[PDB]
This record gives sequence, structure tokens and C-alpha cells, in this order.
Amino acid sequence: ARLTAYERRKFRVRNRIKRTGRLRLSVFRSLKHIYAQIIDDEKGVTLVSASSLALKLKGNKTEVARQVGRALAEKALALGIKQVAFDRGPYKYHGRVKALAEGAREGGLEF
Amino acid sequence: MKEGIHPKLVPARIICGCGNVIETYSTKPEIYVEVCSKCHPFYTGQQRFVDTEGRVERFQRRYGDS
Amino acid sequence: MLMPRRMKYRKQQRGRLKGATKGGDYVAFGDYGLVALEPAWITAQQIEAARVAMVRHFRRGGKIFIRIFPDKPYTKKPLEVRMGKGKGNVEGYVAVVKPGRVMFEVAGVTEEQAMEALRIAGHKLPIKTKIVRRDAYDEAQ
Amino acid sequence: STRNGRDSQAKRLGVKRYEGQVVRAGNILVRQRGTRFKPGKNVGMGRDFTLFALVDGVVEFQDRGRLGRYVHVRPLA
Amino acid sequence: LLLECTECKRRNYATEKNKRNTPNKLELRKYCPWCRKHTVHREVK
Amino acid sequence: PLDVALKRKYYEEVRPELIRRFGYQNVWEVPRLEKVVINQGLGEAKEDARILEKAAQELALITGQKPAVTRAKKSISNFKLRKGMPIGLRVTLRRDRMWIFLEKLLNVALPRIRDFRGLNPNSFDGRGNYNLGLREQLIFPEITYDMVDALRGMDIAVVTTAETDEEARALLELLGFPFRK
RNA sequence: UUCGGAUUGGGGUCUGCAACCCGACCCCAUGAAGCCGGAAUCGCUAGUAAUCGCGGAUCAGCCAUGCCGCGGUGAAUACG
RNA sequence: CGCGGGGUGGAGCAGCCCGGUAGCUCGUCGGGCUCAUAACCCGAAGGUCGUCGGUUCAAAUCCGGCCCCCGCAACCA
RNA sequence: GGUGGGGUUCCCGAGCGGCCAAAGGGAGCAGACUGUAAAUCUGCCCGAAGGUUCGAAUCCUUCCCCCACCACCA
RNA sequence: GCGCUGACUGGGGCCUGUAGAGCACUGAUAGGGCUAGGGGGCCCACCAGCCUACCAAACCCUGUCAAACUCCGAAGGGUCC
RNA sequence: GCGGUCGCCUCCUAAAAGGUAACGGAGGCGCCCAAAGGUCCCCUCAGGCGGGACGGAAAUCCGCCGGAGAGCGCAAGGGUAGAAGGGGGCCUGACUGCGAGGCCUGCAAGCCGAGCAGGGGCGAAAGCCGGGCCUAGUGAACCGGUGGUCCCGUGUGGAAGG
RNA sequence: AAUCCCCCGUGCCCAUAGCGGCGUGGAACCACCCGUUCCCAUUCCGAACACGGAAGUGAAACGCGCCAGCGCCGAUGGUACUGGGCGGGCGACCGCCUGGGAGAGUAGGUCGGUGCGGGGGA
Ligand SMILES: [Mg+2]
Ligand SMILES: [Mg+2]
Ligand SMILES: [Mg+2]
Ligand SMILES: [Mg+2]
Ligand SMILES: [Mg+2]
Ligand SMILES: [Mg+2]
Ligand SMILES: [Mg+2]
Ligand SMILES: [Mg+2]
Ligand SMILES: [Mg+2]
Ligand SMILES: [Mg+2]
Ligand SMILES: [Mg+2]
Ligand SMILES: [Mg+2]
Ligand SMILES: [Mg+2]
Ligand SMILES: [Mg+2]
Ligand SMILES: [Mg+2]
Ligand SMILES: [Mg+2]
Ligand SMILES: [Mg+2]
Ligand SMILES: [Mg+2]
Ligand SMILES: [Mg+2]
Ligand SMILES: [Mg+2]
Ligand SMILES: [Mg+2]
Ligand SMILES: [Mg+2]
Ligand SMILES: [Mg+2]
Ligand SMILES: [Mg+2]
Ligand SMILES: [Mg+2]
Ligand SMILES: [Mg+2]
Ligand SMILES: [Mg+2]
Ligand SMILES: [Mg+2]
Ligand SMILES: [Mg+2]
Ligand SMILES: [Mg+2]
Ligand SMILES: [Mg+2]
Ligand SMILES: [Mg+2]
Ligand SMILES: [Mg+2]
Ligand SMILES: [Mg+2]
Ligand SMILES: [Mg+2]
Ligand SMILES: [Mg+2]
Ligand SMILES: [Mg+2]
Ligand SMILES: [Mg+2]
Ligand SMILES: [Mg+2]
Ligand SMILES: [Mg+2]
Ligand SMILES: [Mg+2]
Ligand SMILES: [Mg+2]
Ligand SMILES: [Mg+2]
Ligand SMILES: [Mg+2]
Ligand SMILES: [Mg+2]
Ligand SMILES: [Mg+2]
Ligand SMILES: [Mg+2]
Ligand SMILES: [Mg+2]
Ligand SMILES: [Mg+2]
Repeated sequence: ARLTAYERRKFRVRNRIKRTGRLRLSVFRSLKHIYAQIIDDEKGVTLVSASSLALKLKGNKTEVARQVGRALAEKALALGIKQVAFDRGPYKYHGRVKALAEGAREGGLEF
Repeated sequence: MKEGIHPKLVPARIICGCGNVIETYSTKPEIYVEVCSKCHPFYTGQQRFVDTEGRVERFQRRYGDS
Repeated sequence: MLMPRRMKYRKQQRGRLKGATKGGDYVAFGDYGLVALEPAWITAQQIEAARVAMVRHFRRGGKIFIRIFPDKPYTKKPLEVRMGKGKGNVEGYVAVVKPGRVMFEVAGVTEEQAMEALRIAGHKLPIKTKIVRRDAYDEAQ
Repeated sequence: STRNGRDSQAKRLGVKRYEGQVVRAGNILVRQRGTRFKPGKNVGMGRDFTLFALVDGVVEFQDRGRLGRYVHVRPLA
Repeated sequence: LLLECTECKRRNYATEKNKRNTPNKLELRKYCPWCRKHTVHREVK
Repeated sequence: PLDVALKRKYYEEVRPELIRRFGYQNVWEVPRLEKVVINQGLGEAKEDARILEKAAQELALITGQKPAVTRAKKSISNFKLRKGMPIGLRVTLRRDRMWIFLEKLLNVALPRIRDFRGLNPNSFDGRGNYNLGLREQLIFPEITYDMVDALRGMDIAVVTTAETDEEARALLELLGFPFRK
């Protein structure tokens, strides 16, 4: 089996984003944690990071998520950053990712 | 499982030439069965009833003395 | 008469006879060979006039390898010429043969026996030839 | 007679601006049949797969291997 | 089958293409008029 | 419904005898049952969907799941069959419901097959899953014989995490599959 | 189909020197074609036709459903 | 060479347009009537569609080639 | 494009405001007669939607096709 | 009228699929081996069934061919600075 | 003369930009789709081998291997699974008013097109949407039909006719 | 802070990073995993997608290493061809000068490299 549905759908949803050419807010949700970077492509460079790992929190991951959401706005908005594009990667926009997103408002907007 | 248009699958009671199969777990509880094997009728714990092996044998025997 | 079964296009352009080259050329199958000195279109009916010259000399004996093949369609206009209307009418087939190529190439026969056969075989051909033996130079592969 | 005899018009396809040419927004850059030059930075691609400068700029070519060939317009014309 | 789409009144609109017997029905679909904005647009003649 | 005698019988009888025999180093490495997929090729019913829907009603009754419908991949003319017509039914089942179904299959169904000197042991497909076809559908307990319009069989596919054949055999052996030896 | 008993499996009885080819019969299993027969065609005018059984001859036994006889019950219809 | 038409059970012909299940007459075979044959009557069998590629899900059928066939043409010179 | 006729049980075909399984013909089936084949004879079996009345195969609107005709074509 | 922009030349980028060559694709194709299918010669007529000094799939060794083949690909040519 | 041909698309000829001829080699078009269209969300082929009742070279099912040889309505080419392919849901942007700037080009045509405005669709959003993977599916003007609208209406209002 | 090593993201080069075989990793990260109440789900199936988890395992997956059987990359020399200049042959075609110079093949090479950000080590 070459190149699984995971890595297709991943590319498929990424490639579209990378076109509009905004800052990318990438989201990696694992079985335990949820992490988010804000990346500038063509400089190939991460700007602002946030995670349930580095903020050492737990208790009900959809609620954890919204928190690393408000956490990213805060840090990021501080550098001038506004207007990004919301990655969502392999994930359906739903649940934990929907929540990091819909807690990633107050800065870093339109989602 | 999708909700609606789906069979119930409730704990049941199956009978046979033997006693009850307690396990069951199927729609339509309390079902009757022709012959269950694994209680050892039917070739399991083989009884081999009304066996023969007499095809060569019969003309080897009664024809022996006669 | 050699001829490809199942062609992809009947009627292909003539193209040139340039540049003696491109494989064949080293005697891979046998003890002796006929090598092309000049370029030509060599005709199926020419190849079989060579084949038979040789099997006749082996009295059906020996081994004969050929190694050129007539895949190039040869057209002609009926007699009745007049230029136009179309192209028309494949007669034979040819193999294109440039210099240094081995055609034919016998084996399993005495030297002076094969060398006599190849010489005969050569007269049936339109170009000049060379008879050859086999070599260190024909390597191993 | 011959049952042959046709051909269609030349479609005058190919590349219309080469690397480091100064283009303008809207200039078309490549005329092409399939997707054989994919649009890069600041390069649109029309329904006939045709690539055009999005901005005034200069043109650069990029060969990305299995990713294909890419035409970008590099802004600040 | 050449196709011509009326709407309600003032009758100016836009026209179309149907090469089929489907839909054989009243053949009606939503569109933008030049005066009012985006009404029902049925098919006539 | 998490009890299911055969399920238990796998853990407290079969898993152990398995490690004892092949000597598995890891907990996971010992063969698990995933996925009994049941399938009916029904193309006997082509232009009549009425015949199909009665047969899917049938499976659900024995499986406890409403089956899928499979549709003609390509048009193949020699026997009817244009593309996209309903061919037959297919239901995947796992995880409990595979268990509860396999349980019935071993104690009730197979005993009720005419003759049945046991299951052919060459159907292991060599990467270690097993497949079997059935002639009629009333060998299941849920079928009353007065509900049958016509007898249609099926294909049962059983998938093992056993990398090999000989292993996959053992698993099913020890589960009580009556092989013809 | 409790119609019909063809085929076939197995098991036996008897005659006979002997039943493989080729016997008759009994029992168990098996139960086929066949739902009244195209063009056509046969018999019969009364105790006849239909239907039912029984006997002889030949013969060890029998392929007899044949033949030659026996009685049992017993129609229809002849304008011409 | 040119152009148009064709090639299908034993014979002679449909079917090809318009893709999906090859028909008609005669002939042949088995029976009936007759002393017998023929006529007549009741049944039956028989063709892969010149050939090779191709198109399609499917080709006697649509396309291409080759092969025989019939017709027309070959004038100014 | 226009005008006039249509549309009925398998085919044709008449078809009326008081119901018209709906004349009739032939086809098919089963009987009678039979050298063959028939001829003769007896039985068997409302284009569409809507609408007007108590009743619609009948009257109207509409829609779909057929036949017919006339006319036009930048 | 403009007036250094011209042909040609130097350097630099980009573009291309020819000459050559190649056989990875599409086809063609010689010799061998190994092998489905098969002609069959036939062992039976029940699945069987051994041999190929004929066809011939695939597959492997060896060896080639192509305007409408290309895993490759010059010299040159075009265009902008 | 007879025969063939005559516009459009694809490939080769065509000499590695473009263009390029012959009664040079080969094929196709004169349509089609209310989903075969927009969008969002998923999904990934053909083929080979093993397995599996009726199932056979191939109906459907399961395993593994298979980077694209499948599919993309139709000819070929280019393209293409990191989708243009397959499925589903909501939908009609197969909108109106325009159109920087260019491809092409003797003319006239043919072509691509960002962007703004109106009112929308799908989407959480970024966004996409002015038919369809693309390249054929076509016809200047004149004369007339039909629908609409404001415009003109031969002294004036109408009307005729534009 | 830095340098290093390990992991998780996420880019770039676009096979010298690939297939295969072996080995190795669970503290932490990651996965599988525990469940299906809830959000949300599968033309049937929590397989997938989704949520709540944290008992177990690194078996699968992945990460890291090693091996050149395959795959991939590949000189140097030498030819083919050729821009420009000249000859030769009835021809098909050949040769010389000057500049450029493949393809295959031979030697070899390779079981990746690297950026930004995290988490962890020192
Ligand atoms: Mg040579
Ligand atoms: Mg000579
Ligand atoms: Mg062209
Ligand atoms: Mg397995
Ligand atoms: Mg006998
Ligand atoms: Mg009866
Ligand atoms: Mg009789
Ligand atoms: Mg009398
Ligand atoms: Mg009687
Ligand atoms: Mg008697
Ligand atoms: Mg006769
Ligand atoms: Mg006679
Ligand atoms: Mg065919
Ligand atoms: Mg004259
Ligand atoms: Mg008669
Ligand atoms: Mg100057
Ligand atoms: Mg200049
Ligand atoms: Mg220069
Ligand atoms: Mg060449
Ligand atoms: Mg090749
Ligand atoms: Mg070439
Ligand atoms: Mg190279
Ligand atoms: Mg240059
Ligand atoms: Mg003429
Ligand atoms: Mg060119
Ligand atoms: Mg050129
Ligand atoms: Mg044509
Ligand atoms: Mg497959
Ligand atoms: Mg298979
Ligand atoms: Mg393709
Ligand atoms: Mg859709
Ligand atoms: Mg313009
Ligand atoms: Mg808008
Ligand atoms: Mg005029
Ligand atoms: Mg006008
Ligand atoms: Mg105005
Ligand atoms: Mg006025
Ligand atoms: Mg006046
Ligand atoms: Mg006036
Ligand atoms: Mg752990
Ligand atoms: Mg541990
Ligand atoms: Mg629930
Ligand atoms: Mg589902
Ligand atoms: Mg592991
Ligand atoms: Mg090399
Ligand atoms: Mg060199
Ligand atoms: Mg030179
Ligand atoms: Mg090299
Ligand atoms: Mg990295």
C-alpha cells in the first residue's frame, strides 16, 4: 500500500491552504496532547508555538484544546500577527481541533 | 451502530437434542434447533452410528463357511 | 520470405542511409559471420536468397543465424505512373543495413566449409561484405 | 485517391516569457496543453491551463523534481 | 433543444441549452434578473 | 452483551494454548480474530430489487447488522450485468458481534449442514485467513423455513492477525472449528 | 399424490451340474416416464364390446404381458 | 488501377440502415396415406454470417485491411 | 410556422350524452364438416391530465404523437 | 520626426526534445532456456495422461528495429538582461 | 475530364522556440451532460497471486503485492491519484454590469484573464464559483421572425413603421 | 541562553533519501491500546472518522541504526553527433580543420542531507 489516505487528505487540505499564501496555523492533535504552530512558508520558519505539553495542563482534552487556542492568540497577537489560515491537517474540523480553533479567536482571526 | 432499522440482538435461549445453549445472544430469543453437534451428536465425538465397512467384508464372511 | 506479422503502420517514410553503426556488429551467436561493408536496404527476397544459398551448402546441416530483419515496408507505384495521387502500395520489406553489421553468422560447421558458404551467401547481396571469425574483441558479456 | 489529407491549425503553444523577463499583471507566461508548468508564486492558471502573471514582477522558473516545473513571478517589478 | 427562460413580469432575463428530454418537466431554476435580484426563473416557448 | 462464551473461551483457553505451542514473545504477537465479513453474490436477482431486499432482511436477522449492497463494478455482457446494478449483499462484523455470530456458527449452523464431514482445511489463503462458502441460509437458527422464498447461500471471510497459515489454523482449531483433518 | 411401478442399490428363497453373459420369485431401500396421446389408425351389432379373475397345453425352472380355453359382472348404437 | 453493389444453413433469398435472440421457400431426416412412387399431411435437424484486425459492455450488424463476386467507367490522344 | 383531420381491446374499423367490455371485420382458441388446402357454421375474448353535469368512449380547455394540406426560408 | 535603440558579436539566465543513442513505455523482432494455452500422436473416454526437431502467452539469458516509440539527449536555435 | 477533395480537432512530416508544403502517412468533429455543472466533505486505480456456494477468463466478497500502465462522455495528444478519477451533502456562478493587462494575428476573428460593483451559492474559515482536465462540436454581413424597453413618431395627439 | 544527543511538529533538496533483510526504542514523546456515555461517525462495520480515557504493548505503525541482492545516482578516458571552415565519391555516402560534445558501458557512489520551532536530556 503506497501513500495512505492519511497522508493524502493531509496534503490535499494543506496544499489548498499554502496557495492563498497566508500565515499557516498548523494543528497536530495526538492521543494525549494537542499542539499548534504558526508557520511562514517561503521563509520556512515557525513564529509562534503553543501546546498542552508545554503548558503542562490536563483535564478533558476538548477543553484543554480551547485553552491552547486562547494561548496561541495571546502569544501570537503580541508580535503583530493577525489574519492567518487554519490548517486542520488530517483532522475533520470538529471536536478538539474545532475547539482549539474556536478558542483561537481574540486574535489570529476568521475562524 | 446506526440508530433505527437494526435488529435488537437480545440474550436468548437455544434448545436441541441436548440441553440448552446458554450463550445465544441473537435476535429472536428462545430458538429451537434440529440437531446441535458440539454437545456430541452428529460426527463430533463421533458415534459413527449405523456404520458398515462391509462392502468387501460381507462376501468375505457368510461365504466363509456356508 | 521474412515480414513482420502485425505491423503498427504500413507505409513509413524512406529516411536516410547515414552513419554506419548501432549494434549487431560484434558476432554474438556463432563461429563465423558476414559483415556489411556498405549501407543498403536489403530485401526480404534477398535475405532468403542468402539463407538458402547456405543451408544448401551445409546439406541441411549446420546452424545459421540471420540477425538482420526486414521490418521496413517498401512501397511502389503501379506502372501507370503519374506523380500523385497518393503514396500507395507496399511491395516488399527491407532491413536497413549500415557498415560493420553482422548479418547471417553461421556455427557448427568446419571453417573452410562455413567460409565457402558465407562467400556464396555474399554474392546474393547488393553491397560488399567481409567474412569474420570471432574474438577476444567480441568480448564476453 | 487518398483518404488522408487533413491536419488542424498550429496552436502556437509554449512559453511566452522566459526567466528574468519583466512582466506585468495579466501577461500570460505559458501557453500549454496539460499542466506541464504548474503555477508558482503570483502566477494564475486559466481554464485552458494557461499561466499568467498575477502581479507585475519578474519571471523565474523552478524545477522541483517529482513536484514538477513551476513558474513564479517575483514581485517588486 | 434551444431554451428560453422567462421569470415573472418585465420579461427580459437570459437564455439557455437543453439537449435532453430530461427534465421533461416545467424546467425551472434560480437565477439573477437585470432589474430585481435573484428570482425563480421558469422556462417558456 | 460483552460476555459471549466464545470470546471468553478465546482468552482463558485459546490464547494460552497458543503461546504454549508457538512460543510467542509478545502479548500482541499472538493471533487475534479481527473481522468476519459475510458476503452474498446475489446476481441471481438483477432487475428485481424485491428479491434482494428480502435477502438483506435475512442477513440482519442472523448477523444483527443491516448489510451493505454491492454494485456492479464493470458491465459484463455474457450474463446480463450492466454496470452499477445491484449484485449482492455484504456485511462486515467485528468485536462482540463477530464473536456472537461465530459462536452460533460453530454450535448450530454447521451441525445443521447435510453431510458435513467437516471444514476443508486448504481454504487458508496462505497469509493466514480462512474462507468458506455455504449452500443454503436456513442452517442458521434465526431462519424458520416458512420465510424462505428461495435458497441463496453466501461467502464467509474470516481474518486473522496470524502472519502465517499454520498459526491461523491453530487459532480456529482451538476455537472449535470442525476441520476435515 | 397412498396415482403409476420404470430404473437402480442391498439382502435372500427355489429349479438346475451350473443362473456372468441370460433365469423366475421374496423382502428393504429406490422411486423414472407418464396428467389421457400429431398426421393417422383398430376392434366390436348382445350375453357382443368393455371389464374381472381361473385353468390347462409346452415345461427342471422360466423371461407367458403370448397362445388356446373357462366362467364372473355386463353397456352403447344402427336414421340410413 | 477507378467508382458503386455484394459475400449468411445443402440451393436461392431476407436480416445489416437502426448493436442485444439469425428468418423464408426449396431441399434433407423421422413418421403418416398408398400395393407402391410422386403429390399431400404430422414432426425434426442443420448456419457463425468470406477472412483478419479494431470499436464497444455486446458485432451478421459500425470501422479498417486483405480476398473472391456482380455492375459501371477507361474520354480528348 | 400555419390549417384541417385524427388517436378505441392484438390489427383495421365504425364511435352515440342516458350504461354501451363499447358495432362490425379479420386475427387467435375450442367445437362441427374434412383426400389436401380452404370455404361455410357454432361458441370464447377508449392518447393524456384537468374540468361541466346525476351519468363522459360523446362537450370544452390543455398536452403528446400521427396523417393531411398551404406557405416560407436571410 | 526620434535619436543609439540596428544587424552581427561578448557574458549571463531561461526555453526545446531533433542529430546521436537507447529499449524503461507502444509496437516490431533473432537465438536459447523455462514454461500457461494448445495443433496434437494419442493413452481413456471419469477427473486422468506422459513427450515435444510445430504454433506460442507471460518469465529469464543472449541480440536487434521504429516518422506518428523514448529511460536519455549534443551541437545549435529562440527570447530577455 | 473522370475520380477524390474543400470548414473544424489530434498526431507525424516539421530540421529540440514559433511557423512551415505536396492528390505526403494515420485518425477524428458538425455532438453531448440539470448532472457529466458549483462547492464542502470523504475515497483511490488497472492489473497479478492466494482464498471463497451457485460464479465460468472475468458479477460480488477477503488477503497480500501493484506509482499509475486505470479513470477522466467521444478521436488523438498533452495532462492528471499531493486529482482532473469515484462517492456523498447542500446547491444553480451553464449570474448581471464591467474588465487592467496580454496570447494570437494581414483584416476580421479566435483565446486567457486578475480585479471592482451588484445580488448570491458552498464552506468553520482561508477561500472557491462568470459551466464541463484541456485542445474539435461551427457560420461575417444582409433580409426577416419573436419577446421587452426606455428611443424616433413627417403640422399636433395618437397610430403605422422603425 | 549556547554546543551536543533523543523525540514530536513542520518545511526544503526531490530516490545517493527507495524495496528487501537484520537489529533496536517506550522514561518521555508517538503509536497501537481501554471504552462508545457524550459531540460526531460509518451506502453494513467506532475499521475509518469522532469523543471520554490511561490498565497494558512497543506485536503493528513510526523513529534510529546496520547490510549493496534489487532499485537509484554515476566519472575519467574514448567514440557518435555537431555549430563554423574545407575536401572526397556516379551515387548511397565518406573524410580533414576549428570549437562544442553525448548516449550506453566501465570505475565507482549511496541504506540520505538539511531548515525553523517544540519536548526532553547534558
Ligand atoms: Mg552497424
Ligand atoms: Mg556482395
Ligand atoms: Mg498540427
Ligand atoms: Mg492474516
Ligand atoms: Mg445371463
Ligand atoms: Mg392428477
Ligand atoms: Mg394411445
Ligand atoms: Mg355381424
Ligand atoms: Mg384395470
Ligand atoms: Mg393366465
Ligand atoms: Mg418424407
Ligand atoms: Mg410417399
Ligand atoms: Mg468483438
Ligand atoms: Mg469529347
Ligand atoms: Mg385432415
Ligand atoms: Mg550604441
Ligand atoms: Mg540586440
Ligand atoms: Mg549573445
Ligand atoms: Mg534516429
Ligand atoms: Mg521496447
Ligand atoms: Mg525519433
Ligand atoms: Mg544522464
Ligand atoms: Mg542565449
Ligand atoms: Mg468530379
Ligand atoms: Mg517546431
Ligand atoms: Mg527548428
Ligand atoms: Mg473525414
Ligand atoms: Mg484486484
Ligand atoms: Mg481470485
Ligand atoms: Mg492514462
Ligand atoms: Mg456534488
Ligand atoms: Mg484587451
Ligand atoms: Mg461579491
Ligand atoms: Mg446581399
Ligand atoms: Mg432587423
Ligand atoms: Mg439606459
Ligand atoms: Mg414621444
Ligand atoms: Mg401626417
Ligand atoms: Mg404626428
Ligand atoms: Mg509507555
Ligand atoms: Mg514499561
Ligand atoms: Mg450512543
Ligand atoms: Mg456506515
Ligand atoms: Mg516494531
Ligand atoms: Mg552512466
Ligand atoms: Mg566524455
Ligand atoms: Mg564539426
Ligand atoms: Mg555518461
Ligand atoms: Mg527535518
